[PDB]
Amino acid sequence: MECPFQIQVCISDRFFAFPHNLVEPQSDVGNKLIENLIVYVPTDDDRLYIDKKQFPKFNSVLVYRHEHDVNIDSRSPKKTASATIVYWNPLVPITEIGAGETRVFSVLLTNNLFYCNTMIVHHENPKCPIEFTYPKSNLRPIACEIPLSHFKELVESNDFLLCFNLETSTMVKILSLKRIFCIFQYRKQPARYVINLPHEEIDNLYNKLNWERTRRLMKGDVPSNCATVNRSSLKYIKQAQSLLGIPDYSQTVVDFVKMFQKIIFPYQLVPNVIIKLNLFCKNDSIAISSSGIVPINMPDFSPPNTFDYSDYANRTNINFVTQRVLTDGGFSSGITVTPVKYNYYL
Amino acid sequence: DYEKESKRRKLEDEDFLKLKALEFSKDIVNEK
Amino acid sequence: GGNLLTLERDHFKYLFLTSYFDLKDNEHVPSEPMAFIRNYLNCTFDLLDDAVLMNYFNYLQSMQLKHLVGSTSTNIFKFVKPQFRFVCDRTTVDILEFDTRMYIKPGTPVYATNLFTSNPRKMMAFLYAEFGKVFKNKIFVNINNYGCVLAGSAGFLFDDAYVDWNGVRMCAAPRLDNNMHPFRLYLLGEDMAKHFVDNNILPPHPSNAKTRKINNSMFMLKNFYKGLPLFKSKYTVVNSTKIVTRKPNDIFNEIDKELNGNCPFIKFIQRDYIFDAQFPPDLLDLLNEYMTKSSIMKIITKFVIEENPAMSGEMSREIILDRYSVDNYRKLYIKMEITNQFPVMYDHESSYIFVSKDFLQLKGTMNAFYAPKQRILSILAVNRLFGATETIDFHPNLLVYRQSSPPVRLTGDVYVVDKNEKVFLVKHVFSNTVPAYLLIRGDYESSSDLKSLRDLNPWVQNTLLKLLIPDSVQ
Amino acid sequence: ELINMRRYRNAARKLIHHYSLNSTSSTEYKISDVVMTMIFLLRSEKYHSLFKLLETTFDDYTCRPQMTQVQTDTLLDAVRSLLEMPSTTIDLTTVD
Repeated sequence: MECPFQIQVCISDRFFAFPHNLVEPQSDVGNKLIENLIVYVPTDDDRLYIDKKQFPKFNSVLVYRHEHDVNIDSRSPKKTASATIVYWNPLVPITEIGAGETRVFSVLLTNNLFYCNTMIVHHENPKCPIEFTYPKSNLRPIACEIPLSHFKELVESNDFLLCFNLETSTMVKILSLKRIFCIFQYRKQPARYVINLPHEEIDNLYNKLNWERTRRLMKGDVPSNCATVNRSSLKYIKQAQSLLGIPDYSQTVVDFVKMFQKIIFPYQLVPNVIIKLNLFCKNDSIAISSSGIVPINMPDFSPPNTFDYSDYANRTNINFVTQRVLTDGGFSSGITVTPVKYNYYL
Repeated sequence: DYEKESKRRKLEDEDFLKLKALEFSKDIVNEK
Repeated sequence: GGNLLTLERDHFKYLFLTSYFDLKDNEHVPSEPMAFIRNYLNCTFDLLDDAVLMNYFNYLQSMQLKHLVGSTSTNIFKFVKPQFRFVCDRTTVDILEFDTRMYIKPGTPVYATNLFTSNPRKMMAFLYAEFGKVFKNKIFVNINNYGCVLAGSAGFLFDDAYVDWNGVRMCAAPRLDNNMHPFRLYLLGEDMAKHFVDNNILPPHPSNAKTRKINNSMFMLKNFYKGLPLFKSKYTVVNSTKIVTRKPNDIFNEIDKELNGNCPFIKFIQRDYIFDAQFPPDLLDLLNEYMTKSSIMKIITKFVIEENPAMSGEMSREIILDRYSVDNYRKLYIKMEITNQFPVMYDHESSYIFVSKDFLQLKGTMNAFYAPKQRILSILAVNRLFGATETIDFHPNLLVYRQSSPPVRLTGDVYVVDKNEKVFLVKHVFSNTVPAYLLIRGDYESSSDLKSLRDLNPWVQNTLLKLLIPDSVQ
Repeated sequence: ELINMRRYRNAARKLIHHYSLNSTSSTEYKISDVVMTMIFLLRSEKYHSLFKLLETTFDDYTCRPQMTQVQTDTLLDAVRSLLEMPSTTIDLTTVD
């Protein structure tokens, strides 16, 4: 994982297509420009989207499918000073370094590249793709492993069905998903989409995406308010909808959350939807004036010892109140009384 | 004197150009 | 020239009041320390005794000011240096809304300086020069019109004078609160802190600014500043009284007695600076005559009853409870003056309601109160509970299924909750026009169409969400 | 320490479940168990009320002891905490 010091990494959302303009020859200590350029790609499929004529500078171009090697460690990559090398969305540890610089243009930031250098090309005003499910439209399925085929449809059409062969390893599925998600975030309007895979695998993919975005943020990428939603949270949202939400809105999750955003501030308390949407890691909110949310907390933290609970925590008081309510209501059981103890400060 | 705004606007316009240049992949003639 | 201006110990509290908070008026405070205070604020140290600075800093450390750092040099008053520390713990699970400012790696230390400006773009050049002096690599470099951060764990960024680093962003309908020159430097990363510690630097003043006055229209300094809004109260006191306690039971009992006696309601002013530091009594006595526009105020009333001789004919005086300290309460009476001032209220008087011993409050909500006698579960429309000395959990049992033959006809709006289990929500208003809804369960029918649940004030909807849906999953 | 608190806890739990709740469990109980249970009750200050109640019956075993309402409440709390069965009726018949 300890990245070699010759690697330069550029990360951007718009790298789903090959960035021909950015590829340039490198010079070794020999101070001679090297024109024999060699490129690597994940699978043979990507070879069909690399023009040999988009590199006027370079004399000769050779393409290969990046197939993982075992005889060479990443600590000491093999050096071939006779040809420049440029990687594209690599999914396994890099093992071959060309003369001088060696750029790696990728849309995914795994662990293998984390400790390398970085130049993130962040993005402005991303669109959030809309996830839904059919249970009335002309579903337009898309070959996830080769999204570049259906670029025009993705630009134009609205509904889309993520589809994966069973051959694809987890990493390639992740890469294709990230490609399509970047395509959406660049789209002019939000696009609807679904996945034809078992739910557990979808959760694994979304965990992978969340950690990828975490690494991107830890390297200084601009935050994106667009993100996936946990399936359990989805079930909670569906229950809330069935309770009161009649239709199926496009961004019904955002609808709930904003419908309670309207009330977060004036009553000074968290809407329970947010609480259930989330041990510890307790969430809060702010106003321009100094005040917390959950207890109306001060900007420091939960106070250690503010006032005694003598009149409440004593078993006598709780028992008396329990007996009073039980006698008044006619119950025999099923009623629990708890002292008001979660009183940080009024 | 300032910064950011130039970079942000350039990035946004380049993003629009990229989404348009996707459609550039259509060809007009074959040679083989 | 003139002898260096000094200050006694008894005026340290005056300096604290004038500096730590943001106060405009100065008429009431005495003039003799006022001259020294004015010179102090303008940062003209050459006319100020240094021993006064050191003693004041020691006195400030004595009161245990929360989140305060310092060294043993007067330079900490004359050069842009960290004075306050915070530990940020952001968790971006909000999803709904965006932090306009940069992402910060959790676990990073945060230092707050006393540099204040109004056009941060101008400061950016010099501050970036300093930052570049610190570091030699130019990777990840994030820059905008308000700061530069590297690796999400170091650099500097600008924000309002007092901000929350809890991980709260600027969500929750960020209501307007009028401000003055607010922009202040914040340092991220121990490295930048240390670099600023051991160079004693200043921003480049305008070349025309030969004046020793460091504060300029471009930027200013306020040593040990917090900017918390503050103003001089002008109450016409009649009868006061103090109470020292911590058990809230006595507070609630006093409130209930006073409410029952004459007045329709009282103002509960809960001050914001109470937990800042373990203040000495003299400082509290001084502050007893000032209020903060950004404190927390609540209006408290009872379930009014009808015609009763125990009625105050004319609304002449109203009561206030200053929480002027951690365990101290100040009770006051004042003539109702229109010119009076109180901390601004967010909404249009979401007044609170006082709970007697008749009925309890449901856990996890500020409105759901259950009446044991009539076994009626109720949700308050707009008003919210206060004074719940004890709490009762929720069970399906409370929804006692009434058995009627034939079904009971109902008037007014009716909402279906669990048609399978015959759970209905009905509008109900006490004669006091305290709107609420009753969550009854049994055999009932309306005389009109049953309106949809999705047309309620979202407060009611959140209460319903917490109530109906089982919470067995976590 | 010199006392196997866990084992004596288990023995006291079993014996009290055997006598009070009279659960289906029915095995031979030896003087070892009662000695362990009494030691367990004496050790725990919370259970000093139960310990005193048991000790009182040594001399006269023919009467219900006289207590106060608060004493009864505390005794019920101690027994319930020991048995870890809040969902049961142990009001007075159990104690008798």
